[PDB]
Amino acid sequence: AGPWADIMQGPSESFVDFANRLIKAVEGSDLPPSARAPVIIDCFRQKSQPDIQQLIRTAPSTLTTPGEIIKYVLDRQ
Amino acid sequence: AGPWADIMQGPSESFVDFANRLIKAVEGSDLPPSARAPVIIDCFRQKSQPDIQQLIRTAPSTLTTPGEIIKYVLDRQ
Repeated sequence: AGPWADIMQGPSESFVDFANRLIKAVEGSDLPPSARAPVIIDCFRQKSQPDIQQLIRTAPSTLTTPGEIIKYVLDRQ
Repeated sequence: AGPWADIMQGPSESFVDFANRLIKAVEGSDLPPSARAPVIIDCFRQKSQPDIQQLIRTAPSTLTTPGEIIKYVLDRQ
């Protein structure tokens, strides 16, 4: 699988293409299953494009899963 | 704390300076405590300079902790 910790959203990539890429790489990694979701969330925050990073930090505290953040972002495009 | 998933060894940084930087950022993150060590190991493998990446993958299967990998690398300089 790809090096998950190297995955960033590039300037010709959408957020969802980066999320899909990232998640596939995390799932193929040696991380424990319980580590996957928190890693994915941190990488969403840190490795998306700046405008998306800024949108993610507006999300309510009740949205905690990767899927909730994906929907939050996509539904605001 | 710093964005752990953005931390890479730069060309004027030693491995240990990167490990220390990385580990401080991981410890200050919201990751669950059990996720820290596997994240650190993956980032050692993925985010160090190529020569160090190549040295790390020679390590025996018995070396599993961050500290064991740090000693492995430093003791071979």
